[PDB]
Amino acid sequence: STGDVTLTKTDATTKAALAGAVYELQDATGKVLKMGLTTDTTGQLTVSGLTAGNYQFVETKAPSGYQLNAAPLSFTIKPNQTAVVTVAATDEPVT
Amino acid sequence: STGDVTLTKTDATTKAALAGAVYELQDATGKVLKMGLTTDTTGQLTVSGLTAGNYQFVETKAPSGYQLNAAPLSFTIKPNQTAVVTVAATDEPVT
Amino acid sequence: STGDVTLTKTDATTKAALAGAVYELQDATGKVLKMGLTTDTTGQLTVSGLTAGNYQFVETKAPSGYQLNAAPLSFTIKPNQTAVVTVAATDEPVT
Amino acid sequence: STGDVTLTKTDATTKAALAGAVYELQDATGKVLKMGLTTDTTGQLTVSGLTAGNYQFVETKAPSGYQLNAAPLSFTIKPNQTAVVTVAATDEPVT
Amino acid sequence: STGDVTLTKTDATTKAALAGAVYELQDATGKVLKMGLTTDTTGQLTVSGLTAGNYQFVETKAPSGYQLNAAPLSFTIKPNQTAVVTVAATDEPVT
Amino acid sequence: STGDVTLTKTDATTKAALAGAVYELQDATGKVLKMGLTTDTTGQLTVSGLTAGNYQFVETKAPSGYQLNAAPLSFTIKPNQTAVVTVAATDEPVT
Amino acid sequence: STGDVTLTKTDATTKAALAGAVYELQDATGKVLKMGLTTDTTGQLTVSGLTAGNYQFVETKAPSGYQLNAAPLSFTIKPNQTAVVTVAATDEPVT
Amino acid sequence: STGDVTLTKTDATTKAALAGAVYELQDATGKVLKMGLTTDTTGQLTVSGLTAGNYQFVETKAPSGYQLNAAPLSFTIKPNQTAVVTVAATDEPVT
Amino acid sequence: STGDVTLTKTDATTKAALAGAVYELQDATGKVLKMGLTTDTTGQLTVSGLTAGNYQFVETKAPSGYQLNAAPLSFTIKPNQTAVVTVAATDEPVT
Amino acid sequence: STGDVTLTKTDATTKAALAGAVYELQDATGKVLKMGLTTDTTGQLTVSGLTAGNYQFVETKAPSGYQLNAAPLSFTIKPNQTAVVTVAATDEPVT
Amino acid sequence: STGDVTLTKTDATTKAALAGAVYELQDATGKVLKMGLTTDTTGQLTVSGLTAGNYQFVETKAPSGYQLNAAPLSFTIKPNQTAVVTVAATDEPVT
Amino acid sequence: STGDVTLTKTDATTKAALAGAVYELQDATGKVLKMGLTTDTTGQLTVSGLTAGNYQFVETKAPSGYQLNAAPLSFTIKPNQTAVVTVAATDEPVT
Amino acid sequence: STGDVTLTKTDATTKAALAGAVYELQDATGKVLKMGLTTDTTGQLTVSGLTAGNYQFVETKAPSGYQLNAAPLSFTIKPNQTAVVTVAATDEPVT
Amino acid sequence: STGDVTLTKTDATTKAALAGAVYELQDATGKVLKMGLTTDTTGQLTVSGLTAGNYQFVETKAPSGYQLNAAPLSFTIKPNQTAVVTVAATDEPVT
Amino acid sequence: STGDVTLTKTDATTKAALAGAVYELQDATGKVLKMGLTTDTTGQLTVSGLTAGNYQFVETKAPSGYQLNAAPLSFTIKPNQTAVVTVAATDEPVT
Amino acid sequence: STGDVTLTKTDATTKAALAGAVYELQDATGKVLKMGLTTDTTGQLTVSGLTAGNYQFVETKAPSGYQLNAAPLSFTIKPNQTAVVTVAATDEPVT
Amino acid sequence: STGDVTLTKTDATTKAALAGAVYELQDATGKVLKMGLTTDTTGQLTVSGLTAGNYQFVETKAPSGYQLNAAPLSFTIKPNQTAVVTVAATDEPVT
Amino acid sequence: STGDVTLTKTDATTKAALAGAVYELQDATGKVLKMGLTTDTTGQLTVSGLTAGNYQFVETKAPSGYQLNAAPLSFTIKPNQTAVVTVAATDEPVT
Amino acid sequence: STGDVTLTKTDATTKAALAGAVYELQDATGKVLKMGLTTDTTGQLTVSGLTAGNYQFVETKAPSGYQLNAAPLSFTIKPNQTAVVTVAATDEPVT
Amino acid sequence: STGDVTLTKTDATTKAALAGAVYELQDATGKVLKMGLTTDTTGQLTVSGLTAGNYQFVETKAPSGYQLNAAPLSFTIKPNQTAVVTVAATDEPVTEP
Amino acid sequence: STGDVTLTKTDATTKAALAGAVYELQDATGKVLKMGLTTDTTGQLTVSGLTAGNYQFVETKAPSGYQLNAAPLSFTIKPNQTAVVTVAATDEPVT
Repeated sequence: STGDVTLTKTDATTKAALAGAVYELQDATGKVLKMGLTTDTTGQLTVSGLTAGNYQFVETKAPSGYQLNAAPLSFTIKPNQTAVVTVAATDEPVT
Repeated sequence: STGDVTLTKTDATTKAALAGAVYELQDATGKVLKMGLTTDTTGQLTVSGLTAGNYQFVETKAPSGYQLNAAPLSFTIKPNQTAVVTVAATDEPVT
Repeated sequence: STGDVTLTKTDATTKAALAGAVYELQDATGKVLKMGLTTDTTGQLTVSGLTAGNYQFVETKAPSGYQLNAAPLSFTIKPNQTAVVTVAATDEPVT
Repeated sequence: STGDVTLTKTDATTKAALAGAVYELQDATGKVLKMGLTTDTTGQLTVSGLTAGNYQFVETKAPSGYQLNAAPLSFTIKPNQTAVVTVAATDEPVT
Repeated sequence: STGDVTLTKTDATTKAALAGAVYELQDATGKVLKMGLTTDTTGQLTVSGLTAGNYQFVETKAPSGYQLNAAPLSFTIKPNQTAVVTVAATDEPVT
Repeated sequence: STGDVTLTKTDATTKAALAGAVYELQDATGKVLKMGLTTDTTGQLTVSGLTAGNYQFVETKAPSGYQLNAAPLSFTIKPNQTAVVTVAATDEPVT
Repeated sequence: STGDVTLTKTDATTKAALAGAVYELQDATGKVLKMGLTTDTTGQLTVSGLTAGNYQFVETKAPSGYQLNAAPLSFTIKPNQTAVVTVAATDEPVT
Repeated sequence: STGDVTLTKTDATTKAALAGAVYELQDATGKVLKMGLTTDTTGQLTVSGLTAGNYQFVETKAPSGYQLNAAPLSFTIKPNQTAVVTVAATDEPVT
Repeated sequence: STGDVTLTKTDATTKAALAGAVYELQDATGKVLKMGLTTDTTGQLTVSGLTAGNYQFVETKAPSGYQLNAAPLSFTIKPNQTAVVTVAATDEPVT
Repeated sequence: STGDVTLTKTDATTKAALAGAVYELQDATGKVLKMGLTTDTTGQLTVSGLTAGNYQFVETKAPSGYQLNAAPLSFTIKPNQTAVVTVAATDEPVT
Repeated sequence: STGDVTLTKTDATTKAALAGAVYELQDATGKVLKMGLTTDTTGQLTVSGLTAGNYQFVETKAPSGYQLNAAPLSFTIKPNQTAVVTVAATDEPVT
Repeated sequence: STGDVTLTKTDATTKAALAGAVYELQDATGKVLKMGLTTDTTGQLTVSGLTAGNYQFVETKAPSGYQLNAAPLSFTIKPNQTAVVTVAATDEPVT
Repeated sequence: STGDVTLTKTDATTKAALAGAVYELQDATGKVLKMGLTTDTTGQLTVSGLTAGNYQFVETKAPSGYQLNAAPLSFTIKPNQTAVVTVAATDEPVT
Repeated sequence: STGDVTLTKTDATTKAALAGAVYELQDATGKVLKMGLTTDTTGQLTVSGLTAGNYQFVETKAPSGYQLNAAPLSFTIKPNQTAVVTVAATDEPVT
Repeated sequence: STGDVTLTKTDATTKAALAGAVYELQDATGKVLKMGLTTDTTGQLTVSGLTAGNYQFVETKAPSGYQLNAAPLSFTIKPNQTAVVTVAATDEPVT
Repeated sequence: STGDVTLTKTDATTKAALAGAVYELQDATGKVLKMGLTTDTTGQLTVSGLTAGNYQFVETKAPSGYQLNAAPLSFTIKPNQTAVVTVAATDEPVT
Repeated sequence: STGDVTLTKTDATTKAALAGAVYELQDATGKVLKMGLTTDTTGQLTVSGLTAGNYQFVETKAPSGYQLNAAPLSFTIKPNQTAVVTVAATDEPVT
Repeated sequence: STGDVTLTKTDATTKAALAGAVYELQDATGKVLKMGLTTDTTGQLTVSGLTAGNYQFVETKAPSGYQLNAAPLSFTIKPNQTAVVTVAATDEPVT
Repeated sequence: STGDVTLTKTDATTKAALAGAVYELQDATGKVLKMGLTTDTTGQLTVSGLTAGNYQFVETKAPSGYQLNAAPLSFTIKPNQTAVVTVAATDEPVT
Repeated sequence: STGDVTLTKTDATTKAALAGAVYELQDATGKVLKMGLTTDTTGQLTVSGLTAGNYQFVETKAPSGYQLNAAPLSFTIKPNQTAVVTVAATDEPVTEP
Repeated sequence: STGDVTLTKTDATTKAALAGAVYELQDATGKVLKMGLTTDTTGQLTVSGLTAGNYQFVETKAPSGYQLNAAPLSFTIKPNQTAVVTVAATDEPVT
């Protein structure tokens, strides 16, 4: 089958959702598979229909007022996955 | 708060709208954030939900019969912006 | 056979769309054919069903806070036009 | 109490309808009351809600390929008019 | 290819539409092809789907209060006709 | 103004409605204005939008099993008519 | 099986339909079976679902301006009737 | 040309509407034209499409618990009546 | 408070429903309150909204091929009736 | 429990409905509770949702052409009222 | 070809419809073919799609307040029958 | 016949519409016929269905921030009125 | 009892359907009963509601580019017809 | 800028909502601005579109079975109000 | 931001709305910006989406029967206007 | 789970479907579980939602013109059955 | 591109449409491409989406009562064919 | 007339429906008229609109796991068939 | 049966509705039955379907900016209660 | 259980979809089971509800302008298959010598 | 002109469609124009709106269980494309 992943983006200090954070989806080697994935006003983005494997999200643009953190957020889609994989990303306000 | 941008693409000599021009969206450093953005039959493409910041469009494929010009088309999304940012791009016919 | 034209109006400094700019449509000799054409909140106005010929838009009232610039914006409707002709006008903020 | 008027525009040699002819509505003294009235693909334009009075249509732009004829086409809206007034204008090909 | 024709009927002295005028459609030799074509309250009748050829309308009953004028109103449907042919007939009031 | 007329067609001996009776509509001088007017399963046909004047129906084909009777059935549309004119025609069975 | 009957009512001198004429439906012995049957603006009334038999309509109130004529209007509903029975009644204007 | 009449029926002592009162419509000579007209839960019945004339309602069955009063309730439908005629009947409780 | 009554009509020998039987509704003294009540193809007719009282149905025309039997069919509407009163009438075939 | 009241207004000499009569609703002591209640083209006005009690309507403007009669029209809403109370008011034509 | 049957159930003393009476459908030998058939609030039940033959209804539970009477109610479905067979059943109140 | 009236309410110094202005409608003698009539966000209130006569509006509460001006605003509903009567009221800001 | 006929028109050399062929419908003696019957873009025209009898189609205008051929195409409508009657007509290209 | 108020009416002893309580709305000086405002079956009445100011509700008729209490229930509509203002009124049962 | 303006037009002597009055919209220097603005049957015309500024309406054709008065009717659209601006124009009947 | 069964009934000699055959559903011991199951015009009946087990159909009334054959038609519903079980029954015409 | 073909099947004697005639579609060498193509109650069958080429229909079963005629009915689908190709097939009645 | 036929396919040992069995339809001499008829998940296939005649089904591919049995299954479509013809085919599981 | 209760929460100083106040429902001994009941933007919460009994609301969290007051608000649901029970709750602003 | 199959047909030179190519469905021995299966404007035809087995498509008419190639295109429907089987056919453009 | 392309992805050994294969779209020189294009459960992906040119798909992630093969799959979008371009890609199972 295929499976789905949801990322939720927040302000690290208030835990409030952030719209407009931009991510790449990479495979576990770092190869960019999708780009321009952007959080909505609930702080969420979802990618559906991923084949099983090891992936990572990498932030490419932080929301205005926040520091970019390009550290990969790893996740695995399992074979015959029956529930969404759902990862939490946070952003520090700029100094 | 996020903002939107519309690009309108024409034939430089006739000012007629061109479909099928392909663009990247970069940040102001040239980092590619989105790719494959393609004009419709009114010559327009729109990107919605951008966080505030400085951006630029770069043509990656000209419509058939036209010369590619990859010079960046700059624009800024302002915080709390209340109106769409629009930009006009043109293409020289092959000759 | 007729063709359509769209004008898009912006703030020259921000590239943001401006509503409420008023234009005349003139022929190429300056004869006024239509008046009171007013941009909407995307900064656009469209005139449809024009016969082929040489025309020009002339601003008759700038949006509040902008300088009037009545210089003509030329365009041609061609006899077998298959796409809208689509022109970009800008406005300088006052002072 | 108001009345309506329709103008139909043709090629004088083929009697075929012409789109894109542009007209002024004047009162019988020549004062311009409306401008930019444009014929559609059935050759027609209509003005509704006119008060009783003496009026005339004046061509301001002929369809491409046709000669301009600015001779006024007179008509009267009568006080309790129950039928549309409906006038025929023609255009000679150029040369 | 077939084409369409519209006839518009008025009172010659007021230019107002007349309903209830009845017409034959004849070929150019005078052979009657259709009969009983009657104008509506906008003064119009329309025949669609005519093959290319030379035709003429002939009035067979004038609206009540008007003089019958059976003089043929000629028109031509051309091959691959793109626009309706649209003719204007008038009626003089009796005595 | 125009008026309407309805014709109702029966078997003379049973008073039952007959479908498929065919009529001409003529002016009072006998000139054919419409033809092929055919009664429905309630025995009725209606012509609407007639100008005021003197008219007559003439049967051109009787329903199968009935004798043709071409005697004119006279009627008048009055100016500013406010009710349908509604005439009754009968057919004798063949003997 | 049952059958239907329609009565149409006119002014004898103009053949125009009359509304508001009132009728009884009787059997052929004169026994009243229904009363108050009133013509509409097309001069019509209809009775549906009658068993086979011999019947007659008898006017009980003529429309205003017209003379009452109570002579029975006979008709028969036949056992396997396939078409509506339709009868024509007329009224003379008062002197 | 026809008019409408409404009758409203009440308990004379409480002015409350009564359902189920039964009435004849007669002409002004007493001839019965309609019977069985029955009031609804708002106390009302309506007869529409009456020709101009002099009429009267006669109670034929009072609501249970009420005394029958067959005194005629007169009304007139006028030739070009523009408003409903609307009459009030009352009923006395028994004892 | 009012009540409803349904009459069902059959062929006495087959118990099959009969359409087109005509009935009067009388009060218990024999006064006719409604006439022309006609059974449908399920052999039924219903009178609704009757005030409480003693009533009777009287056949006024039997369906074609059946013998008339005018003997009254009594029923009572009760003051706080909560169900339809529902009576069965039969008809004998002729000869 | 609340109840409803309907007033019906007529011309006393023709029994025709009058629109535009204006009424106050007062309690039985004369205290005004509602004002401006105006009859419609059926001559009616309705107040719903009244608590049980003793009330009266008082006319405050008679229809044009009619004499004002401010005499109170009394009515009572009873507890657990099951039927609308429905009163009849008349107006004499002036002079 | 199949046919339908309706049973209508009343209180013998009031002729009011009874809901909730329960019936078996037997063939004419008394063999039970269907059971549990229950009257609705109009006192009716219908069995559709019966092959031609001789049948009988037998009450198996009387409505509450009524005596059970299991005497068969006979009926026949005829081949090609065109009308519903109806039967009337009654119930004696307990006393 | 009845007529309608519309009142439009502005700030005297800006001509901008005011909501929430409250008015009485009085007859020409000052008798209050309706009260509590309140302007909407377009500054308008409409009363429909008035009988012909002489009336006046009297402000009873000015919009917050404005001075109350109780001077009557007179108007007339004419018989067979064909257009709304439409009056303009203004309010001075508090100083 | 009436019947329908469908005529299908083609180019004799290609068997492709032709639009705009014009036909008269005559009875078997040549008397014209309908005229102006025109084929559509599937080459079809249908006449419905014909009484039983013998008829013939006679071309009165061939499609542009084809030769007129007025030879009759005969057909019979039978009583109680259950299937549409069909005829095929061809047209030779002009030489 | 206007605001809304909701009044909720109850039986003081049970706290159950009461329908049919009638209120005036006054300004803070007691001037009557609206009358006839009646509570519904949830005990509620709402007035919307009030301009800012101080008001009071004054009962003018208590629900049947309750004592009238005309003491004012005061409230303030503030400028730029964002929430409905609410008041609770109670009614004592009569003794 | 933009704002709207509505003009209402009346007969000065009756305060009745007038249709068919024609206006120009000018800037406050008198430059014509729109023409042909025509009042509807409520006497209204509306212009929407104007930028902030000073404007004036100038009548160009009075309704039939009324005197032209070309005096400018001034108004201002303010920068953050929240309500429609509404102006009242009147017309004197001809002598 | 549960499973479904369909029985199809035919005339043994023509293989045509028979409506109106009546069946019992029994368990494999002969205990009657359902009765009155009747074939429709496609000769079919279906029972859904049967628990797994051994069952049999037994005909209780053959269609009119056919011989009853009460021989059981056995079938099994299996656990986790994934397709309908679907049995064929035939009927011999009577001698 | 592709094209479509419609076959129409008749009784050769009556020209009545026949349902149920069965055809193969073959190429012009006789190779079978489709089989089982069956005419409907308008006597028609259509094959859509055929590539250009030379084809033939061959009857494989005539309707009951008609003789089989397997003679090929040729037709050609042309490249960029714009109209349906039709063919007329016929059947001799059996004797 | 035409008729329909349904075939139902089962596993001979379980009587369960089988999907995916493929059949030819032949006439009774073995000539193949249709091929590829495939059973659905209820085990059924249906051919409609067959003309009267003698036919047979022949299995061309058994469902996976079952033995092919090409023995013809005969059936006849009669003239004026009123019911679907329904045949039962079975399959033996492979050993 | 059951009954419903609605609580309305205000700011005690302004009487403005407050959202977000949180309540327990307890029986009259203090036992907690429901918790987390939260007022909406009309200041309301409703509990439906309560059995008869004595209850109390207890505030567990006041809206931000207000002081908690945990005093119980008693109410009783009566057997066969017919109207909603309401209670008014209020909150002191913080200082 | 049954399975579906889709065939897509192209011009071999341009890879454009071709409408109007006609196919037979055969079993793996060559027995014709269905005929007349015609590609649509996206070049596709689909057969659904096939029992598990070994099958083959055989072109019977190539689109106009192309050469017929009746070489069988083999495919297998598996028991309980869960995805459509989807085969690609192509056609050489012609010209007569 | 723009054109469309469809890619279909299978398992090379079974020819079964594969979901979740991911592709780049590159121009003919290898320049990446779009990325992240993923096949669905029919094995397909489609890109629309491509300008004329030469492109290639390159696999970036194979479905789980399959070997990545990044060899380009080339295609041409022609000007004025009238048919979709299709390409077939296969994947080998991992060893």
